[PDB]
Amino acid sequence: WPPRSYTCSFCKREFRSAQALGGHMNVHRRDRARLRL
Ligand SMILES: [Zn+2]
Repeated sequence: WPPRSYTCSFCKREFRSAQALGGHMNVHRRDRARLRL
């Protein structure tokens, strides 16, 4: 993802903070799982 806040490419959530971002992906965890990197 690009800098200047982060957005989830699944539910379109907003979070500049990595604390919210990292945890937010955990609540998804559906299919793909890294895919390649
Ligand atoms: Zn994400």
